[PDB]
Order: sequence, then structure tokens, then C-alpha cells
Amino acid sequence: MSLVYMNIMMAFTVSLTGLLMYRSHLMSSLLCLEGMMLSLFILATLMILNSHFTLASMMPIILLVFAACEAALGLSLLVMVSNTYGTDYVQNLNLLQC
Amino acid sequence: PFFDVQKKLGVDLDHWMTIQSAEQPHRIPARCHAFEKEWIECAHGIGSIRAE
Amino acid sequence: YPTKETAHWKPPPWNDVDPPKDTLVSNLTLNFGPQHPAAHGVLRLVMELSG
Amino acid sequence: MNPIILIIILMTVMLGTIIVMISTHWLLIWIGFEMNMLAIIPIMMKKHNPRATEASTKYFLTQSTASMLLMMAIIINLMFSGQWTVMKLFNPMASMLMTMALAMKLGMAPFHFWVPEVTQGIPLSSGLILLTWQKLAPMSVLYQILPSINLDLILTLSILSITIGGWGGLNQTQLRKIMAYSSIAHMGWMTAVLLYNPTMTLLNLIIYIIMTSTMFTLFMANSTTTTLSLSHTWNKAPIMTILVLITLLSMGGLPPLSGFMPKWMIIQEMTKNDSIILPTLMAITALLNLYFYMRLTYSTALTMFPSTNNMKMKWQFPTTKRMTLLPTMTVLSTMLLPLTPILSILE
Amino acid sequence: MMTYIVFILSIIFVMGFVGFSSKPSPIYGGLGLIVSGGVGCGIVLNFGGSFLGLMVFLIYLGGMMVVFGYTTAMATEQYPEVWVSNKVVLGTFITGLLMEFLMVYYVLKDKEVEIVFKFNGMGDWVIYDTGDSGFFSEEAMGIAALYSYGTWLVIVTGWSLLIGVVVIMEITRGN
Amino acid sequence: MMTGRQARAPLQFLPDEARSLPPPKLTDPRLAYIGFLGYCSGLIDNAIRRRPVLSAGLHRQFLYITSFVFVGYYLLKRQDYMYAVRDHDMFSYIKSHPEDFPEKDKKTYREVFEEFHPVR
Amino acid sequence: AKTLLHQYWDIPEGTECHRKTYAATSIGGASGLVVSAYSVALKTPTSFLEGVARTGRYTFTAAAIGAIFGLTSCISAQVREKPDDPLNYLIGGCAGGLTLGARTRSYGIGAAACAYMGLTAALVKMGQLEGWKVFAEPKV
Amino acid sequence: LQYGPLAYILGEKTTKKMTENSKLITVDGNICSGKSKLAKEVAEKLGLKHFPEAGIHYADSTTGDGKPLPVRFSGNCSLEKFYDDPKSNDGNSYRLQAWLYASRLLQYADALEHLLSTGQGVVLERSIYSDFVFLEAMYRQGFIRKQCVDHYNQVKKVTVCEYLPPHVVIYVDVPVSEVQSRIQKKGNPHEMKITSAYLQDIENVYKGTFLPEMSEKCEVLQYSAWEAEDAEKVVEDIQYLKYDKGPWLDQDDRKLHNLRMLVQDKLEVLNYTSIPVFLPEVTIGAHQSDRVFQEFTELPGRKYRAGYNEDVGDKWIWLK
Amino acid sequence: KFYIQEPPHGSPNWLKVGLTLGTSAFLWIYLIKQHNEDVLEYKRRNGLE
Amino acid sequence: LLDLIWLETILPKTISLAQMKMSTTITSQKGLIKLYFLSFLITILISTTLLNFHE
Ligand SMILES: CCCCCCCCCCCCCCCCCC(=O)OC[C@H](COP(=O)([O-])OCC[N+](C)(C)C)OC(=O)CCCCCCCCCCCCCCCCC
Ligand SMILES: CCCCCCCCCCCCCCCCCC(=O)OC[C@H](COP(=O)(O)OCCN)OC(=O)CCCCCCCCCCCCCCCCC
Ligand SMILES: Nc1ncnc2c1ncn2[C@@H]1O[C@H](COP(=O)(O)O)[C@@H](O)[C@H]1O
Repeated sequence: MSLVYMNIMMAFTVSLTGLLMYRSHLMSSLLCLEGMMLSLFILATLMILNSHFTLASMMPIILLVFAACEAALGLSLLVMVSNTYGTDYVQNLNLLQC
Repeated sequence: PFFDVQKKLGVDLDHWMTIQSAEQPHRIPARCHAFEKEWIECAHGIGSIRAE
Repeated sequence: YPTKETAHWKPPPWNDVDPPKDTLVSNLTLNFGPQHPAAHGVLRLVMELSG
Repeated sequence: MNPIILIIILMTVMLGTIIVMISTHWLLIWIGFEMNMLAIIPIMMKKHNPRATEASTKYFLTQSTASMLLMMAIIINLMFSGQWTVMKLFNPMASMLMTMALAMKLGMAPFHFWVPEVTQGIPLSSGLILLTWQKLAPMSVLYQILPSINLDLILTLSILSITIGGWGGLNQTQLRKIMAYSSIAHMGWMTAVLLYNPTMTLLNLIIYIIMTSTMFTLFMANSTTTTLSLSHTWNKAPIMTILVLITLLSMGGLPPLSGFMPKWMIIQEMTKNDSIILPTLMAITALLNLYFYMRLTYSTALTMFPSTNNMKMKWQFPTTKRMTLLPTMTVLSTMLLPLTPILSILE
Repeated sequence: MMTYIVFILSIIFVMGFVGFSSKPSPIYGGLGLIVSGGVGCGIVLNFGGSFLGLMVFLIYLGGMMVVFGYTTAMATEQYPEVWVSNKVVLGTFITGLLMEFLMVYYVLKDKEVEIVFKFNGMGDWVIYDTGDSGFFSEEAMGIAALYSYGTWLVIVTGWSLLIGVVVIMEITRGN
Repeated sequence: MMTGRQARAPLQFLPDEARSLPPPKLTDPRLAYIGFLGYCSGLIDNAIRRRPVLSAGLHRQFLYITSFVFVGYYLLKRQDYMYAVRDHDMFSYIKSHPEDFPEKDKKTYREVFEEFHPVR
Repeated sequence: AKTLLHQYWDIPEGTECHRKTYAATSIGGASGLVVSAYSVALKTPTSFLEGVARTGRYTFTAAAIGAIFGLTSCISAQVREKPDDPLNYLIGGCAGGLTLGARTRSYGIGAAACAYMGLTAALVKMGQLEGWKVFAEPKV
Repeated sequence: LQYGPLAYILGEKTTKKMTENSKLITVDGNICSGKSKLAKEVAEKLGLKHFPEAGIHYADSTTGDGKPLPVRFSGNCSLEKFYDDPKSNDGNSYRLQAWLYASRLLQYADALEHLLSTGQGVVLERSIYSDFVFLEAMYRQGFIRKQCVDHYNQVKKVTVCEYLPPHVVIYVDVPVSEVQSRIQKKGNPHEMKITSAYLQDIENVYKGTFLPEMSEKCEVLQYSAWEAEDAEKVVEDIQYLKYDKGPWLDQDDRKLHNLRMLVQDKLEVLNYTSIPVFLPEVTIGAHQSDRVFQEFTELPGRKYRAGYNEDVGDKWIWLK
Repeated sequence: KFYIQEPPHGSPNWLKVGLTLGTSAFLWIYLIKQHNEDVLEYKRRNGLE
Repeated sequence: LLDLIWLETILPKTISLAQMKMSTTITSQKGLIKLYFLSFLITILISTTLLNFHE
């Protein structure tokens, strides 16, 4: 397939491994979730504009909606980390180990 | 469990975005309209195992 | 079956509610100092803002 | 929580699962999973303690990662097929990514690492919703895409799930982690017969939902979160010890109890396809699940651990809980095996 | 090399992804994600989707402004990591950059490459259509069909947003 | 397995051609077993709520039994329907493909040579 | 590692002991690297030096198991002149079990791993002989 | 059932009936503070429902015919045996204190159910926020161990955090000498064997730990003994307090709905009184609990649920 | 008159008893009506009269 | 020797100790999100490169 899909799928894998390897810091991985949604947006929109399949051009917009509609959820799940604990460090999320 | 409610009730929720050959706004064809239409009309009702 | 690693694991509480661990909230200390257009020349408000 | 808001949120969980079940479009599948996750997060945070925040954080990270992989599988389907029909997939890379995504949504091993933590963090009713109702939408997607599911991948996930969920429950005294590792083992059991006969997959899903709902309903009706508090049940209402005895002997796979039904029927469809080693190893690995079920029956019904004095007050108050469908679920989870050819209603 | 302009914008895109995937700090994570989201709307605009690129630009601008506010209020340490304050940031930053330019070199020397899929090395201008879309851009008509055709999609998206507000207010209550 | 048979008439619990089959009797032992499951459900419901098990709520026991019989009757109808669909598709497929189901020429035991293995 | 197993099995037993020993060594090394990867995944070592020490220890343990397994199996097939005979892999699995017990510095794990790995390698040889399917393709 | 989420949705909000007479008031003081009738007097002028102090047999007085059960069925504890031998070998001290804490928890749940259903304020005597002071005296006089205090603190930590404090706490200043005089004039031979340091420790944890930690979350009305004999003084001061402290102000319909749901299920109230912490004072063995439970089932009106017993005259069982 | 607090299941909920009995009677008579229609349909589609 | 120790050893006690050992090693987890998702990464990279499950 085309040259640009190499780098867009590569950007998906880079944001994947950025999400999938934590650095004791939760906002920086919520950013990687948002980046994975960005890469999925760009890849699907490149394919839909390539095909001239116009009716699923509303598909990435809807996609984009649920992007923030989960990512804001992460932010609302971030403050509950940061009101209980001092920071959002994921090593404070180990109380369910016993 | 594909509870096929849309064929049971006859309502049309998402049979329209499903393929490129469907009813498009202002009758816009895709670049692969004829190829997809020929493969869909080839493989209709003959099952996956025979269709592939 | 307690091993060496799984030995400091105390059992979780009965109501599944943990103590609140009241670490310092760190109210940001603003120095609304004397050189200010609102503090009339000579007024050092050392204030503790919660945001 | 407001009861109106609780009704709205539970109807939205059910709406997301129904959208995954009934829809013909991949974007609608992904919308159903997003709606299900978004609506179920306040069910996990029903009481607002740090354990619920940690459980909801781990669950959100796992299901969001799985939703990413699911949408990448959908986009590679869109590339290599030009369409959106929820059917078989047209590329093994997309099938691998979608199988990984659904294994993370089910908590199958080696992606099992969130189910005991999330299950231990949240209360018993939300854990019941997690371990029964959430195991319906990805199994619908696995039922719908099975001409493209790789054989070695789903069998590896299945038997590794059975072994890891067997060894997980043997070191547990909290009942919720017991039921969670039991869930990992039984999802391995469900997905093992998927590419051979998925009607048996649906049968095992139904019987596991009935048995798991029976166990969580008994846990709520006796207000038990630990093994040692389940062991005080003989001093309070001794019929509940009989019910947990028959249900935990049912879940282990002993006849004439109905939990012998799926497993045997699974073997009944795996040996027809000339697989003998794999159902043998699965059946021998199920003895671990039966072992920690025997541990719980030794704690609760077969012995009498020394209770405390204040039990003498709880004799003077009978249970006024709304035990929803508990005798019906107990009868269906213990006495259904002579009705084993009823499974043709799932065909 | 000007015919490869979507390719060069996509190299800047993956460099932004290396920027916020190494995770120095969510300030610079937001920096790299704004850079990547501002070149993604240049990647996708050369295919014709100007509306559908301006929106992924605008939504992610609002997103990074909100994420800025939260990481200044919650995810804040004393010495923020730029890219070089921690070696575990800088090492995988340089690693992602060198591997991205490595697969640039392996695709412009051969004009094909194969990581998992097989990719062409010619510029993606070659695959466009040779026709004109009349008095409408087709992506605008397709996104305008979200109301006339996509009724069920509207219903489930608006219901998800309504209960998303309900969910977020029930989580951030505590009692 | 048979999902392509119920792919033209979706979500019909009992189709139109299900009524060509004889219904389960009222004295069907499968249906009677489900009625005994209803009796067991009523007795467990009286036991776990500290009611006298055989006496309290004869209407409640009776609605348990009646509800299990009323669901299990239609479940047995769908069971017998889907096994009839199984046999009908089996027989029509054997009838349509004769070369893959050869009539075996049964040799009698006077021609059939079996090796005798003695126990000694 | 689908083709590591193929380049192990595609050579006749008792013919070229060096390449069979190297193939079983590489299979054991790949398995040890997988165990090492999950070991540094789930349990964080104290440092990178301790991490690569654990990785090298598990990798060399499993590679010694694979090496002594392939060596003992092919040498037994040569000295007994019976290739299609799972007693060869019983002896090879016992040698691998003694190898594991030597590396883990315990005779009891060595004897237990002798018995169970000999039974396992015998069963793998029987599955190669009769064509036993472990991940069987669905036919009905 | 009667009350639940369905009756809450259809219109029954509990702040519709929450008036300024709906105030939960708990009267405190030493053993012979003279509060025993004073609280009833505080209940009789404001029209509040008086709850007497929950002894061993409060739960026996709520269920059945209201008569007390025998002491082997409820408690396995004796107050006079605690007075005669406080340092007993069997450990009746902490077992008695645990049963008293359970009975006070049930009494406080009855107070909240009455306050949230009937909309009427309830007069208590020594609610669960004032139980621990006796425990503290029993640790200071060496009557119980430290593991007994740890068991009580665990039970208290998981139970009392689910409940609200009273509105008005009425303490009575009576020193040790007048308590001794009223016990000597009281006429109970077992009650006279109380040591003076025990009453001193009770007054110390009254005035040093209880009343300081309550004053943030309620409003104390501390009086002496002679003005406790004039209850119109006390009602006269209750009618003019400005309730601005405590967590009763930030109470909408939803929080009090979840409170009324938690309160009306008495086994969920008593869920953490019998926690599985094996302590030799509260742990009854297997065969003894078997014997006592089988004897409890054979009691008149105790074999089944409260409307399903032929022996005490429950008709129409076959239609219930 | 025994119980000091009037139990909720002291008097039978006659509305609930009536709904229980009416629902069970309707399930039986609709089951018999469906069975009679099914045996008529089976004897009609084949002609076993 | 045999029927109190060695026949008692070879089938049930060695199996019991092996299953106890594996039960302790599986459930000895520190509950960290970082190590769990790092193991997910290692699983996906073994599935692609080392097992060819995308073929
Ligand atoms: C009590 C302690 C000891 C217990 C011993 C129990 C028995 C030991 C042997 C069991 C073997 C497994 C079941 C075999 C079923 C054979 C059915 C069949 O069709 O076979 C032909 C089939 C052949 O396949 P097929 O028949 O489909 O193919 C057609 C035939 N050919 C091959 C010619 C093309 O055999 C197999 O598939 C393999 C059978 C052996 C599998 C071995 C795995 C288990 C290893 C040992 C387990 C020991 C007990 C485990 C529990 C111990 C305690 C925890
Ligand atoms: C380190 C931090 C960063 C520091 C440096 C910051 C530099 C400044 C960044 C700000 C500017 C960002 C611009 C992003 C793209 C904007 C797209 C745009 O201008 O769209 C407007 C217009 C839409 O009209 P259209 O419908 O396309 O009409 C053509 C048909 N008649 O579209 C057109 O008319 C299309 C004309 C051609 C467009 C060329 C392709 C886009 C080029 C993108 C360059 C890179 C942008 C980087 C953004 C980083 C943001 C921080
Ligand atoms: N927690 C407790 N510990 C010891 N004695 C108590 C406790 N609660 C109540 N009492 C007794 O209850 C009685 C209250 O005194 P009076 O108000 O005169 O009935 C005295 O006999 C007290 O000793």
C-alpha cells in the first residue's frame, strides 16, 4: 500500500508503546491515549478520503467525539487520584495488591 | 449473539454506512464502486466458505 | 500460602475503606508584596491560596 | 447516588451491550463498547473509597487500550475490505489485533492482570455486573468474527487462561479474587470451543452467568467479602451453607450438577474435531478450580468455624434483603443436567 | 521532494508522536501532541478533507488546553522534564527519532519496504482520483449526511455525551 | 452451527414451520421435571426467607411451578424444533449428494476374515 | 519460533547430532528469553545489571536444557539405532531434568524434572509418530 | 417491603417532614447522674420520643413480644458479674462491652429510622459516640486487655463512620462523691462494688476526650447536678440554639435517603459487629454456638419470620 | 396478640395474593389454549383426523 | 517407607507442592499498572515476532 500509511501506522505503534510503558505518571499516558485516537483518526480519514467513500466521512468525527468522551473520563478519573493522593503517580495505585 | 433486531423490526439503523455501494448523498460514487458491487453481487447468499 | 514477598500484605479493611492519608495540601504561598498596584505602596500580604 | 441516575446508568450499560449485540456496523460496535465502559465506571465507584478509584483507573486503562486496538483492527478491516459489515475479517493482522482487544476486554490471560484487582476494589453487585454482563459484548463479537479468528491464537489464550486462572485462585482468601480467577479460567473454557462449536460457547456463557450470579447473590445476601466471614454463615442462616455447598460443587464440574454440563459438552465438541490432548489437559487443569471451591466448602458448610458473640443478636433479625431470583438461579445452577439437550435452543 | 509533502508532514507527525510518547512531562507532551495534531491536519487536508482536518486540529487544541490546566494543577512536580532531564526520556526519544529516520532511509533507498505490511516508497500523490467533485467537496456532503442519514448515530452519540456529563459529575462528587 | 438456517427468519423464537411438529404433551417428563424444579424453587424461597417450607405461600409455590412450566413448554418446543431442523437438513443433504454417501456393500461374516486373538 | 521447531523436526533422528543439538539449543534459548522477558516484566529487578543477570541466567539454564536434551536424545538414537522410539526422548528428557536440577542446585527438582520431562518428551515423540493434534483444525 | 428507592422516586423525600423539632438529642453523664428521668422530661416538653439506655436486652425488647430473652440467648454477659469480678478469667468485661456497643448501635439505628420516617426527634441516653469512654475506663483500670481495645476500635472504625452525630448532646457535671452517695443510697448491692478510680476514669474520658471531640460536630449543653433537676432550664436552652456546626447542615434528600436505606436494614447495621477477629472474650466455639442456636430456634415465636408462627397465633400462613 | 412491633408479613397482602393467583390462573389457561391450538395445527397441517 | 512416604510422595505430595509453588508465583503480584502494561507489550511483541500470530 501507499507510503503515508507507513508513517501513520508507525505513529499508532509509537503512541501504543508510549501508552503501554508507564513512567510513574498518569497524565502522560492519558496523552498517549489521546495520541492513539489521533493516529486512528488520521489513518481512517486517509483511507476514507482515498476511497471517495463519502458517507463514512462522518465516521471519524463520531470517532473523534468518543476520543474526548473517554479522555475527559480519564481526566475525571484523574482528579479522584489527585484528591486522595498528593500526585497522580501510578505507584500510589498499588493498594489492590493484597 | 447477533440478535438481528434490525431485520426483525425492519428498521434501518446502520445498513447504510455498511458498504460503499449503498445510497450515497447526491449519488456520489466511490472510486471502487463497480468492483465492490460485483464482489457483493457475486458473494450474496452463497456463504463465506464458498465465497472466499 | 505466605512467601517472603507476600508477607507484608496485611488484609484489606472490612468496609473496603482506607484511612484518608492526610498528606499536606500545600496551599500556595503568594507574596502579595509591597510593590503592587493594589497594595498601597507598603503592604506585604503573605497569603495562603488554595488555587 | 441518586436512584434516577443509577437507573439511567444501568440502562446505559445495557444499551451499550445491546448496541454491540444487534448492530451490523463496526463503528457501532466500538460505540457500544465505549458507551458500556463510560457508563460502567460509576458503577465501580458506587461508594467513593480509594479502592474504587484504583479499580476504576486500572479498568479504564485496560478497556481504553483494548478499545484502541479494536478500532485499529476495524480500520485495517476498512482498508483491506472497503466495507463495514460485522462479519469475518479480511486480514490476519486485523484478526490478531481484534482478538487481543477482545481478550483484554474479557480479561483472559496473559491479559488477565486486571480482573482480580478491579473485582477486589469494587463491591459485590458491581463485581457481579463486571463478571457477568461485561462478558457478553466481546463474546458477541467473537461469535460474529469466527471465520477469521486464528486457531493457535485463541487456543493459546484459552488454555493459558485456564491454567493461569486455575493457579490464581489457589492462593486467595478474598472471595472476589476467587471469583475473578474463576472467571479467567471459565473464559478460557468458553473461548476454547469457539472455533469448534460456538453454541457450546454460548451454553458455557449462560451456565457461567447463572452460577456466578448465584454465588454473588449468596455473597450479597449473607454480606460476605472474606472467606472467614463466609464461614460464619452456619450460625446465622444454615440454608445458605447448603446453597453455597451445592453451588460451589456445581461450579467445579461435578455430576449430577449443571456445571458438569458445559465442560462435558465442550469436550463433546472438541473430540469430534480430532482434538484429544487439549480437552484432556483442560479437564485436568479444572481440578485446580475444583480445589479452591472445595476449600470454600470446607470453610463454610462442611465444617463450623468458631463464630463470635454478636451473632446472637443477628438471630433476632431475619434477612429483609431483596434477594432477586436467588432460588431460581440456584435451581438452574444445580439441577439442570437432565435437561442437557435444551442447548439446541441456542443453535 | 515537494511531491512528497504529505510524506514530510507525516515525518513531522511521527516526530511529534516520539515527542509525547517518550513522556517527559505533560506540558511538553501537550507541546508534541499539538505539533502532531497541527501537521495531521496538513496530512489529511491534501486528500481534500479540509473540514475534517480543521476539526481534529480544533478539538485537540481544546483538549491540550484542558490537559495543560490539569497537569499544572494535578500532574506537577518541582523540576519538570523537558526531554533531557531524565535519561529514560532522552534515550527513547533519540531511539524513536533514529528509528523513524532509519525507516525513512529504508523506504527512499528501495522505494518499497515491509514492516508488518508492505508499503510503497513513491509519494502518495500517485493514488489520487483524476476527477472533480462538482460544486461540493464530498467530505462536506458526507459529514452533512450525519443529520439526514445518521439518525441512530446522532442518537447514540448524543446519549453518550449526555451520560458522559452525568458520569463525570457522579465520579467527581465523593459523596 | 445452524446459524445460516435462521439467517433468513431472524429472532423468531418459533417459526411458522415449527407448527408442523407435534407439541410436547402436558404430561411430558421433561416438562414435569421443570415443574418439579418450580416446586424446588418455591421450597428454597420459603426456606431462605424463614417461612415454613411446605405450608407458607401456596400461591407463591404455585406461581413458581406454573412459571417454570410456562417457560419450559416453549423451551421444549424450540428444542424439538431445532433438532427437527437438524434431522431435516441432514437427510436433505444426504439425499442431494449421493456420491459422498456410498451404499456400503455389507459382506457377511462367512466372507469377513477377522484375526482371532486368544486369551491364554 | 514456528520455524525453529520446523528446523528441529525436519532432520532424521540419529543422523547429524550437531545440528539437532544446536536446534534444540536455540529452541531452549528462545523459551528462556521469553521467561526472562516476562520475569523482568512482572517483577522489577533492582538494576539493569541484575536484570540482564537474571535474563542471562534463565536463558543459559533453558539453553543448557535444550542443548543436553538434543545431545542426549540424538546420541541415544545413534547408540540404540532405533529412531522412531520415544525411549530416546525419555532418556533425553531425563538428561534435561538433571540439567535443570543441576542449574537450580537441587537433586529433588532434578529427579522430578527427569521423570516429568521424560514423560513429556516421550509424549511429544508419540505425537510426532501417530500425528496427534494438539491445536487441531476443526473438521466438523 | 415498604420503603425503598421506588417510594423515594415517587415523591417521599425525607426533608419534607424534617422540622426544627426533628432533632436527635443524646443525654450523657455518669452512672447516677439523674439523667434517667431528665431525658424523659426533655422528651416530654418538646414532644420527643424517649429511648431508654440500651442495656443487654434492647434487641430483645424490639423483637418478639418485647420481653427479654434469657441471658444465654442474648449477650452471654452479665452486668452484676462485671461489678462483682471485673478482672474475671472468662472475660465477661469486653464481651459485655461489645454486646452493649451492639445494642447501642441498634438503638441509634432505631433513633435514625424514627427520625427519618416519622419526622420526629428522638431522645437517646448514651449513644454510640459515648460508648467508648466506658471501654477506656475498662482499659485504665486493667479490666480488659489492649487487644480488646483494638477489636473495639476496629468495630467502631468500620461502623460509626457510616452515621451522623446527634444535634444536641446534654452532659451533666456530677463529681465522683455525689455518684458514690447516690450509689450507696441507691439500694443495688451489686452496684456498690464499683471502685472509685473506675468512676474517675469515666469522668476523665467524659471531660477530656468525649466532650472535646463532639463539640466540633454537635452542640454540647453541659450542666451541673442541681440544674439537671430543673428540666425546664434544659428544654428552655434547647429551644434557642443556633445549629451551625456539624455534618447535619450539608444533608440533602439523597444523603439522607442512603442513610435511611442503610438504617432500615438492621442486619446491614449489625454487619460489622460480628467481625471475624478471634478474641477469647467474644469468640464462642462451634458446639456451644450450635447448642445455643438450636435452643434459640425452639423458642416461642422465634422459629420463623415474625408472621409465620402457629404457636403464637399467626393466622393465614398459607396465603403469605 | 404477641408481637410488640406489628410485622409486615402479619396480615397477607391481599392485592399481592390476588395478583399471584390471577397471574398463575392466566398462565395455565393461556398454556392450555396454546396447547389446543398447537394440537389443532399439527392435526391440520398433516390431516391426522 | 513405601505406603506412608514414597507412594505418598510420588503422585500426591509432589503435585501438591508444584501446584502450591505455581499458585504462589502467579499471585505474587505488586499490583502496579506499569508492570502489567509492560507485560502486555511483551505479549504483543512475542505474538507478532516470535509466534507469527498475525500470519
Ligand atoms: C491416577 C494417576 C494416573 C492417572 C492416569 C490416567 C491415564 C493416563 C493416560 C491418559 C491420556 C489422556 C487421555 C487419552 C484419551 C485417548 C483417546 C483417544 O482417542 O486416543 C487416541 C488419540 C489419537 O488421536 P485420534 O484418535 O484423534 O486420531 C486418529 C488416530 N491416529 C492417531 C492413528 C491418526 O490419542 C491422542 O490424541 C493422545 C492421547 C494421549 C494424550 C496424553 C496427554 C495426557 C498425559 C498424561 C496424563 C496423566 C493423568 C493426568 C492427571 C494426573 C493427576 C493430576
Ligand atoms: C514547536 C512548536 C511549534 C512552533 C512553530 C509554530 C508555527 C506556526 C503554526 C501555526 C499554523 C498551523 C497551520 C496548520 C494547518 C492549517 C490548515 C489551513 O490553513 O487550512 C485553511 C485552508 C482551508 O481551506 P480549504 O477548504 O482547504 O481550501 C482549498 C480549496 N479551495 O487550507 C488551505 O487553504 C490549504 C492550503 C495549503 C495548506 C498546506 C498544508 C498544511 C501545512 C501545515 C504546516 C505545518 C503546521 C504545523 C502546526 C504546528 C502548530 C503548533
Ligand atoms: N458501656 C458500659 N460499660 C459499663 N457499664 C455500663 C455501660 N453502659 C451502661 N452501663 C451501666 O448502665 C447503668 C446506667 O446507670 P443508670 O442511668 O443509673 O441506669 C449503670 O449500671 C452502668 O454501669
